[PDB]
Amino acid sequence: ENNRLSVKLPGLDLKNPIIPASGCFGFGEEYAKYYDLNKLGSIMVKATTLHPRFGNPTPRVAETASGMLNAIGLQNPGLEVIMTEKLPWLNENFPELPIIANVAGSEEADYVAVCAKIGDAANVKAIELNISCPNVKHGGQAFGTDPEVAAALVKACKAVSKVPLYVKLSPNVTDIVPIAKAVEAAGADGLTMINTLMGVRFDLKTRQPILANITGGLSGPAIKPVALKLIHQVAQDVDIPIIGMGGVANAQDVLEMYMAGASAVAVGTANFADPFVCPKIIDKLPELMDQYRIESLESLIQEVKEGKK
Amino acid sequence: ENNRLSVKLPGLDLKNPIIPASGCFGFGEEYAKYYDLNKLGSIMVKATTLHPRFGNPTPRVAETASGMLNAIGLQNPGLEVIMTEKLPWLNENFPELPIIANVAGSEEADYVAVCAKIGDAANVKAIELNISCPNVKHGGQAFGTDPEVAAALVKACKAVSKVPLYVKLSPNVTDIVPIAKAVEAAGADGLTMINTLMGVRFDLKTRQPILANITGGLSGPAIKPVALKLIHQVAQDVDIPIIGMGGVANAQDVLEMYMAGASAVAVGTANFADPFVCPKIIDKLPELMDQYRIESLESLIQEVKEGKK
Amino acid sequence: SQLQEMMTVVSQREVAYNIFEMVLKGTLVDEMDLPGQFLHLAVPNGAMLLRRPISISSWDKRAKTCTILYRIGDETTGTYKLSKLESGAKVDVMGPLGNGFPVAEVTSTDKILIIGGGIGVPPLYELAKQLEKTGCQMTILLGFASENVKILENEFSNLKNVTLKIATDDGSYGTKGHVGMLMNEIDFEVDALYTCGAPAMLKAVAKKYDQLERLYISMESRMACGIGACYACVEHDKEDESHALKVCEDGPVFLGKQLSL
Amino acid sequence: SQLQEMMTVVSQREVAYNIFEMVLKGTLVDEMDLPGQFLHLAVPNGAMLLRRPISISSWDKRAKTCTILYRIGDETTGTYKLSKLESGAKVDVMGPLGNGFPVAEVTSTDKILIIGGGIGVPPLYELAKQLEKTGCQMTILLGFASENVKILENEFSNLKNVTLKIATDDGSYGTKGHVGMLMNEIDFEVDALYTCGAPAMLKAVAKKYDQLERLYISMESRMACGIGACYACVEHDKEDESHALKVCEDGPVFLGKQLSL
Ligand SMILES: Cc1cc2nc3c(=O)[nH]c(=O)nc-3n(C[C@H](O)[C@H](O)[C@H](O)COP(=O)(O)OP(=O)(O)OC[C@H]3O[C@@H](n4cnc5c(N)ncnc54)[C@H](O)[C@@H]3O)c2cc1C
Ligand SMILES: Cc1cc2nc3c(=O)[nH]c(=O)nc-3n(C[C@H](O)[C@H](O)[C@H](O)COP(=O)(O)OP(=O)(O)OC[C@H]3O[C@@H](n4cnc5c(N)ncnc54)[C@H](O)[C@@H]3O)c2cc1C
Ligand SMILES: Cc1cc2nc3c(=O)[nH]c(=O)nc-3n(C[C@@H](O)[C@H](O)[C@@H](O)COP(=O)(O)O)c2cc1C
Ligand SMILES: Cc1cc2nc3c(=O)[nH]c(=O)nc-3n(C[C@@H](O)[C@H](O)[C@@H](O)COP(=O)(O)O)c2cc1C
Ligand code: FES
Ligand code: FES
Repeated sequence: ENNRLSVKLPGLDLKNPIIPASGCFGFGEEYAKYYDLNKLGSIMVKATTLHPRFGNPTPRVAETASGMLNAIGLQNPGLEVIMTEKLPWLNENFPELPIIANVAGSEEADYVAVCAKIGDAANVKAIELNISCPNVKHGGQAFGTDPEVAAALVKACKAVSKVPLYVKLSPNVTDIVPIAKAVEAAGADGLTMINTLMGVRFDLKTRQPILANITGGLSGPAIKPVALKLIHQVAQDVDIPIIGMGGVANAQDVLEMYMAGASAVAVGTANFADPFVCPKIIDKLPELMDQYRIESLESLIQEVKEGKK
Repeated sequence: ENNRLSVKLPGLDLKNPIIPASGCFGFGEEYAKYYDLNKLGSIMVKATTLHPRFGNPTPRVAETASGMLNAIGLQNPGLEVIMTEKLPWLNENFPELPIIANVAGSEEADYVAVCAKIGDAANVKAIELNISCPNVKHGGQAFGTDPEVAAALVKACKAVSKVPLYVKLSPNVTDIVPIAKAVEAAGADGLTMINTLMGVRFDLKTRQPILANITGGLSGPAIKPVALKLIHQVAQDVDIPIIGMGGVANAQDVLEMYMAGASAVAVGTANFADPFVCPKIIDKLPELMDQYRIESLESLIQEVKEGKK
Repeated sequence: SQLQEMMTVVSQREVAYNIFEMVLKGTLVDEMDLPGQFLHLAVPNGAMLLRRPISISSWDKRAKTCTILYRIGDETTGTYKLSKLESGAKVDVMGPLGNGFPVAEVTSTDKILIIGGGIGVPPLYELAKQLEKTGCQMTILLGFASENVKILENEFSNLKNVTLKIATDDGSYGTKGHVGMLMNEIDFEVDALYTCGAPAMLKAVAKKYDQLERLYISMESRMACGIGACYACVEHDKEDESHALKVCEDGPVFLGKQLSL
Repeated sequence: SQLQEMMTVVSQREVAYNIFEMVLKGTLVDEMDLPGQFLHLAVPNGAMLLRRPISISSWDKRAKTCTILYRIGDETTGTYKLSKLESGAKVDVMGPLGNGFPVAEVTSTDKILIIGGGIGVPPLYELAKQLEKTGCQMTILLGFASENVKILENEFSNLKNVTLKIATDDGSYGTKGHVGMLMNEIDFEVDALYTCGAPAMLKAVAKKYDQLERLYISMESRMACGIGACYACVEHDKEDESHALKVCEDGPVFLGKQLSL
């Protein structure tokens, strides 16, 4: 790549800011067939859970206006397989591609187990805590909806992680600011947001929800305005960097993420529509930067950070 | 119209379930030029505030993928003008069109003043409480985000309203269920939902938010999955009827609103794309009902209500 | 019927740097009469629900067509998608809309000043074609950023009793500079001034002809419904305290100063 | 290159009640070889981001075309919008995709049974055209709900060494009833069975030929990425406890019973 597109984030020395979002790129195996994965800034692989999980019953996806619903349920082969097979494959084939590991679980003990082990992977440069999961201990309340509960989790995971810890925020809250400050106070090195919103679709013939799980996560361009709003809200009072995502589909969206306060950008759902979306965004970024008087993403970050109040 | 499309809701004897949403139809004046307003089931007119309001600075609207952002700020001529001019115009021209009055305010005292007076309008058959407003007394917290605060407001307004009171719920909450139960326990005759979500768009050349107000309300088909989710969640534990809205653009959407638990359906943003959207939906509803084995909306409501658990 | 229609594209050609001229054919052209009214066009993309307000540049009664000149953005804008329309394609249109220019309210002996700039220039064309059928002096002061953007010069100069001057900021072609420089010269005591261009230029004009009664300005606003219901496109009437003016209904054209109807 | 392409529509005609036949022309047809692979087509509507998985019914090498038969929904579905495409229109396509039918792994002396139903019938056509170039017996048991939906009969019967029977639930045309009734008769000891149709029919077939080794079933699933990354289209391998099978990569076609790869 080139200097204009490079960003340095804790644990992440990215050649460009484009990172496929967790759950939308598997472990890179399938999309490697399409293009040289080395073209990417990094990759957020799908969630790893202490134990393997089959996931939810089908159907698991549904289409919405400019978005999609999914209720995959975090299917993954488990930590063991991931440590011995999935991660090694990426390191063996793309030694230099830094990968961000997404971590999920049903209770604090599960997150802790994964965080403590996954950092041993030579290629894993940072951890992304998926806190949108139901806390079985707290009746089923997502860790990402209570500031003190999220904070407790981040601290515990921080004490045991060997790489930087990024926490992915949920947009399904009344006020995201308290959760963000709390997580920052707990030791997080950065934040990523947003995970999906919640939606439902009904089948008119059957009169039943299309998804077997009833509710699903809503993603795609439809949610970009929400992502931009929350990112922007959080950037105003946090000193750690943010990796933004939610509805990014082109270089213009990426640049808009920067205007809101993001330091890097992840692309999820768009990969399903166009598997070459990331490389195209990467190639088009400079033309667009030229057009808007941006010397480099690095300079843009500081300009946006100082034009505050 | 015909029997198959009729629905009886508290204070509302609708010829069909189609109602233009508040803020998207003015006071019926402009759209009357396009078609006979009598074709509609009812009309939710724009918010009335005790005192007239100019609203927010421009720009006030922005486009998003399958939706739009608006930050109008509830501009209205005030209660007086509304009582002496706007409402009388509708009664004089459409004596039989029952209208739903949307009420807004910055504090409890404002809502109370409007609720107590607006019911004197012969044509006003129900009140819709817009609770997504910032409570100046509680630091700026929207009344719709705290169950006890919303409940306090509903009770006060109920004690003074001469027509049924419908409360419009905000989707911008962590858990909508407690707010819904609380409002029902306080005396509300029904509920309408959802109001808009929050979004932001940035202008790449200026690097500033497109809207002068920065954040705006997000509406349109993009949000239908969210509306459907919340409506469905609330229908499971409330005994009062719900008028649904959020992304409805065709007869299929209307029917989907019914599957989730709505008793009637309001259409907002779609009017801007196609000013004849409501009449078209009304004409197409029966073909669609035929296709899906639905004798009448009234029967559909009971079928959906009993297929619970 | 008379408010919305799936019009047919007769032709569309790029007449300037990213500026297109689309000729539409349809019955809606019948309701047309005042210069300065606009159309609300729908984008052939389901994810873009808002219609784009585009002034009418001219129309051919006998042919039943109307012409619009519009600038396009990048691949993510709605206009870009409109510019892709071939002959025969259908355009979902709303209009005519708005309060046009008052032409049928004046003499065959007055001095008329028409000032325009960039994409504000097109509606001014039909205005001249309308004033021509009547009679007196007209001095069209057109302004552009560069020659690459200069539009309609042939048709304006092809008008009788029309004196035309062209200014250009950088990419010079005529008198270099902004139309303001061109305003300084005009000796004749004008009776009516019609305008349409950038907010900056509108400020300059109103300021110079501060008390000219017949001072007409065509405004622009972010719009939604385009009919007056939503209140998106709002402006202040005679100062802050007064009534609010909707650019889509009360306007596009308003009477003198920073705003009067 | 070899994975995605803006193909050209050669023609598209409605061949049955709301069932269209689209002939596409493009280089992608080159990679084709196994019957049962599918294409992932993009809808020409920005608000519909997910691609639709449609099996390949047949292709013409020398002509460089492929044909797909697909059913459409109402005006709000993506297929409805595809059915509106005229000749020359471009279709953003992904494919060939999936694990096809194993044809190059069997004799010129075996008894072949091919059973299909409704929209599961099209991929079965290329399968027969592939088995024909080789040699032995084939008895195509096609099933439809009504004659209004009957498709491909001419091409299947136009095949040599092919015996064909058509069943119809209500709208009768051939042997009335479901293909199951047709299964009861078949005396010959089949060695291989290929299938593709409704989940109900697939249950019936697998159940009857419970232990037939060469029992091939083409499955359907709600999909997203179509390449194996997302895990949307998942199924259970040999019973619940085992590995998970992705219909878009491991399949569309799987080996015997309620699922084995
Ligand atoms: C009454 C009126 C008449 C106009 N007449 C003309 C004309 O004759 N020729 C011409 O070239 N332009 C005209 N414009 C400006 C033109 O409407 C905008 O340049 C155009 O709508 C921008 O759309 P977009 O395709 O780029 O979409 P996008 O940039 O994607 O934006 C989508 C939304 O933003 C709105 N929007 C964005 N920028 C503007 C802007 N500057 N002004 C208004 N809306 C905006 C769009 O209309 C739309 O609703 C007029 C504007 C108004 C209000
Ligand atoms: C491997 C495979 C091969 C197929 N081959 C064929 C074929 O050759 N001919 C044919 O007619 N049909 C085929 N189908 C079924 C076809 O994919 C669906 O009928 C079609 O995608 C429904 O899209 P829609 O245009 O109606 O959209 P909508 O109903 O609007 O739905 C939008 C979303 O729902 C998905 N969806 C809805 N219903 C189905 C369904 N029943 N199955 C799968 N996805 C669904 C759409 O694909 C899309 O992502 C195949 C399915 C699969 C999995
Ligand atoms: C199919 C699918 C699966 C996902 N799985 C995860 C996951 O494993 N972990 C996680 O943190 N996020 C998951 N995400 C959510 C995000 O990666 C992401 O926040 C996103 O959906 C918002 O961005 P997008 O609009 O670009 O998809 C998933 C999203 C999709 C569409
Ligand atoms: C321009 C605009 C103004 C609105 N003003 C109000 C209002 O006065 N009061 C209120 O309760 N809702 C208001 N709404 C919100 C809704 O009526 C409605 O809940 C809606 O936006 C969701 O439905 P839709 O997707 O069909 O628009 C407004 C929405 C829009 C688009
Ligand atoms: S665009 Fe809605 S009132 Fe002007
Ligand atoms: S469609 Fe994504 S794994 Fe099959």
